[PDB]
Amino acid sequence: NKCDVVVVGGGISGMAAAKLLHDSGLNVVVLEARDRVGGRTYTLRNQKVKYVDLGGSYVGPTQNRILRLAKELGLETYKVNEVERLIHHVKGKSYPFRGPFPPVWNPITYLDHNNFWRTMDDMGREIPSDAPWKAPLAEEWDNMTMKELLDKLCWTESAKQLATLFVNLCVTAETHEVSALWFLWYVKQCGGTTRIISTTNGGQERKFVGGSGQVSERIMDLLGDRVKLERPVIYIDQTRENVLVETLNHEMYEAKYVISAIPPTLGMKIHFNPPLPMMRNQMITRVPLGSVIKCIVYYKEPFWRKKDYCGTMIIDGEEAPVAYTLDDTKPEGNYAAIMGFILAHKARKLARLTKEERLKKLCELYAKVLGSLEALEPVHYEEKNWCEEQYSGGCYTTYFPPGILTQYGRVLRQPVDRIYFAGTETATHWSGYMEGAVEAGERAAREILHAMGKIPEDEIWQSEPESVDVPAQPITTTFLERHLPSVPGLLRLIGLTTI
Amino acid sequence: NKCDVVVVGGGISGMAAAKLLHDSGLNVVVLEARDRVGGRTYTLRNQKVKYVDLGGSYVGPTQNRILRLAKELGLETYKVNEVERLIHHVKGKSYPFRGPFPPVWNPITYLDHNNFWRTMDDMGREIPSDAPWKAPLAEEWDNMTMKELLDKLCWTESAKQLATLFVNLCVTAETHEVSALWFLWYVKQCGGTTRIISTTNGGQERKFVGGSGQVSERIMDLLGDRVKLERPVIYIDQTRENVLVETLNHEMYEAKYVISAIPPTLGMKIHFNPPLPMMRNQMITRVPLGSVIKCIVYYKEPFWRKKDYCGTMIIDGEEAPVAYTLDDTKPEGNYAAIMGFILAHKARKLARLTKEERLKKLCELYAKVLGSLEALEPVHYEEKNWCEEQYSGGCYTTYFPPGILTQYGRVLRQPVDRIYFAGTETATHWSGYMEGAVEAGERAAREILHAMGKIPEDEIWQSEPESVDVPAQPITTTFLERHLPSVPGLLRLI
Ligand SMILES: *[C]C1=C([C])[C]=C2C(=[C]1)N([C][C]([O])[C]([O])[C]([O])[C]OP([O])(=O)OP([O])(=O)O[C][C]1O[C](N3[C]=NC4=C3N=[C]N=C4[N])[C]([O])[C]1[O])C1=NC(=O)[N]C(=O)C1=N2[C][C]C1=[C][C]=[C][C]=[C]1
Ligand SMILES: *[C]C1=C([C])[C]=C2C(=[C]1)N([C][C]([O])[C]([O])[C]([O])[C]OP([O])(=O)OP([O])(=O)O[C][C]1O[C](N3[C]=NC4=C3N=[C]N=C4[N])[C]([O])[C]1[O])C1=NC(=O)[N]C(=O)C1=N2[C][C]C1=[C][C]=[C][C]=[C]1
Repeated sequence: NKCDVVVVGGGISGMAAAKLLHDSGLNVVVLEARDRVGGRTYTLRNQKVKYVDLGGSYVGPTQNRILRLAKELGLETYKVNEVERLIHHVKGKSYPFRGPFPPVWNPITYLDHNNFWRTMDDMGREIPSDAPWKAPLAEEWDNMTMKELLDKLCWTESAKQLATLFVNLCVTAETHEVSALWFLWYVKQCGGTTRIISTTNGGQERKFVGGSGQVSERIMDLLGDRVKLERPVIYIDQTRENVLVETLNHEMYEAKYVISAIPPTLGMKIHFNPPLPMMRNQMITRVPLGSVIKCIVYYKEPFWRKKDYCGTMIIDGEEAPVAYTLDDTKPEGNYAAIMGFILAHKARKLARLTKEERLKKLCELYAKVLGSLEALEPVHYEEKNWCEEQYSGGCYTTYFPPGILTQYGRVLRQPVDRIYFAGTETATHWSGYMEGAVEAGERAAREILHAMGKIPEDEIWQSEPESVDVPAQPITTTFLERHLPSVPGLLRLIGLTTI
Repeated sequence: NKCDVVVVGGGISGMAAAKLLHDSGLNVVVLEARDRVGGRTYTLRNQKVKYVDLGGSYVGPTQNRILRLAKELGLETYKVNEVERLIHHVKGKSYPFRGPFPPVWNPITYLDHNNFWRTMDDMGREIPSDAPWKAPLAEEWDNMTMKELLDKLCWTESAKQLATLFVNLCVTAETHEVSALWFLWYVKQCGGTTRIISTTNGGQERKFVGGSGQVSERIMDLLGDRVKLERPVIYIDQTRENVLVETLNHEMYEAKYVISAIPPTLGMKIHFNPPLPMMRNQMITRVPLGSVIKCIVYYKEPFWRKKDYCGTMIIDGEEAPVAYTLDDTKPEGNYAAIMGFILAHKARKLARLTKEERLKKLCELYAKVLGSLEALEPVHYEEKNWCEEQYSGGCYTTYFPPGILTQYGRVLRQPVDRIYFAGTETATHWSGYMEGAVEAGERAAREILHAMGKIPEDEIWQSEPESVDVPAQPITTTFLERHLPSVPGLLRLI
């Protein structure tokens, strides 16, 4: 029954909020729909894999809140393998490369590729992280899909193909599904194109030893009996003096405040009294999550390293079930594994197959890409289709279709009376990640602390000191990168001379 | 507790389904979230207006199922006033006209307007009503917004402005919000552009005497205590032999079958055991409803008629709160009124104002458009913002954003075990309308009848005889309309 704050959702965001509130002396309850905590992070343990993250996993430089939280919980990180060559597989052929970006040799194509990534970052700088709808050209950009933006910008198919894969990979959605404004915001608030795509010095640099699930599990340990599993919230009543929160299993909780730490659209699973205000009412019907199957194929040995491949593959083409892989071998060098994502429409398409059929398709792909028969001899397989999850709605995160972010964006974390909104979707830095979950959970907690008069207003949003264990190298550009012309720029420069 | 079929939702579709099942001898319960039936139809009665439809209202030729159901319930229709001239207000000026379509005088503009409408209908003929995702170019068209389509097709701003208003009006959504495939399916399955926009001989020909709310009220009368108001469904359990349906007010219902007769996304308000299959699980997060405020301004007299205006206004431009109006005067000629829609982003924008502020803006607009100071003296005002409705999610209906209909469309009315899907969104003819609600309710009911072995498979989908009271005239084109070139065509020919 009675407490100071009910937290709805025991994912990282909700657990981070509950921890903060608990540490400040408030009585908190966490109401979690599932028989486990973690939400879109999930670590499976069995003897065959030891442990494996089937949801969120990667952390890297500039993600200082998750890093600090995890380190306080007694967790260690290790570096994803990127020692050997990366592979870009395109038109049925593999092109090994070192460094973050695949090399482009054709000078026209090179100009086009260079201008695309640069323009994405240029457009990002016009977009406030905390209020993307305030971008000078917010409406124009929001009324376009990423597909239309790619069609305008990319004068080569090669740049368009790669850009498309980049969007599919970052947001598990098709270019034609997502607002251009939203996707440009999303990249910018992760620190730009380089930071979002890099392993070394980027978002995918590291994983946690033992799994990211330990973040939520260990916060549950600290909170003890305050976390209620198999308590899906069905009803929130704010008509009276104390907020009443009812669960499916027929329990009632009474609190001063509520933190909603679930994906925005899953707000739909709750009946509200009084009804939600108009904008939120409609917003929660407008904000789907992407589609992904995360797949891990185990091998006796990390045999790709012997061929001087790190295990990173960037795989273009409709026929490839998986467009992106990372080496998922343990830091001890055992439980050799390739992690791959089945993205967007392919997650829909290939979900129809059996587990064994998908295993076969992935091995046959890896064998081709790696040029190795050994890829055809897996010792184990694990996968997770996030599309089927009633209490996530998909992964990694919520995308915004055209028109939505400018019309409804400002309401995402706007408090509804005594309900405050956490969840990674409401973050301003690495929204979509475990990092953004921590930011949003802790900020929603502090919004409540301020409402109770416990902290000043200027303390709701708190800066995070940089990790000493995972420091960030700055993102640099070259002179040529900055000033080389686009394709139309080159053409104009030919027109001008030849006149 | 126990019955043969629980129907979730007491709108027209749910009521039509429940009536059919009840008439066949089954024990049915209707579980309705609100303290009323009707859903997206709602008839308000007070002494000032007598009655007014604040939701769905219009019916017309080819809508034979709603016409038959309403007639059986003892309802009468009357004709929306279209005797006098229509008005097209563009660039701050009024151009009165007769006929459904506002005239175009610039020659290039004429060719561009003509080709736009004709192209929309041409494209629609390649789209199966029952399976739009089977269109030859389904993906190509689905991966584009209507905004992109309009940008490609319309060589003039004039055609693009009118096309844009047309989209905003039909689906209460912005051209950039909606799939081209879905919008073209939507128009096609209402019989084409002419049928969907026409008053005379179209969707807006008629209203019901006394209100459309009587449809659901009268079926509730027939069903007696079988309709449960203020019973929002929160939980559906299909793990055991009988289906268990739980409500918010803590009641349990047990049945052999369930009909879901709510908007697809409102399926989210229900917790399912076992979880929904993957495609439906995601589909219901992907299918919003549009945004509209329906507004009715009352006047002492239908003064527009004296100026030879019927009350239909087609109003272009950003500054106009309302883009479209119809005369809402009673058939007796009293309770003189103009009905207007505040559409899409304007519903979001203007919702912030007070009721009186919106009244003032509409009156000043109508005074301008009708050219009458009399528009400045309303005697009464009623309005309804559908965006605020927890148990509708918006109006008129569900739209599909780019990519959704091809990926998830085929799952809309696919049964989940013992749950069958009604609601206007699942119809194949006038989906989005009261007509579609009846089609889908009756079809979902008959799917269950067949699951029970009561009827043969070929009887799930039943044709409807044409109304003798509201017969349809065919949609005709002229030789020149068919064969006149587009703007690019004229250029190529040069
Ligand atoms: C899925 C996924 C995958 C596959 C992958 C990935 C991911 C994911 N990511 C993301 C993450 O994970 C996220 O962001 C997080 O986790 C989130 O958090 P939050 O905010 O907390 O949320 P969630 O988890 O979901 O939680 C919630 C909760 O709640 C609950 N509920 C619901 N409903 C309800 C409830 N309760 C009560 N009542 C009601 N009604 C649920 O159950 C839950 O629990 C990520 N991230 C990071 O950071 N990293 C990584 O790695 C990741 N991943 C990926 C991404 C990428 C990769 C590569 C490239 C690019 C990108
Ligand atoms: C809103 C509107 C407006 C403003 C206008 C209009 C309309 C609308 N429309 C449409 C109609 O109305 C529709 O379609 C119908 O109504 C539908 O039906 P249905 O399918 O049945 O559905 P609904 O109604 O929604 O119902 C449902 C129910 O359910 C319930 N719920 C929910 N949830 C739940 C429940 N229950 C239990 N549980 C749970 N959870 C609810 O509450 C309800 O009741 C229309 N239509 C026609 O036909 N006509 C007309 O007029 C109309 N309108 C318009 C359109 C137009 C105009 C002009 C131009 C163009 C177009």
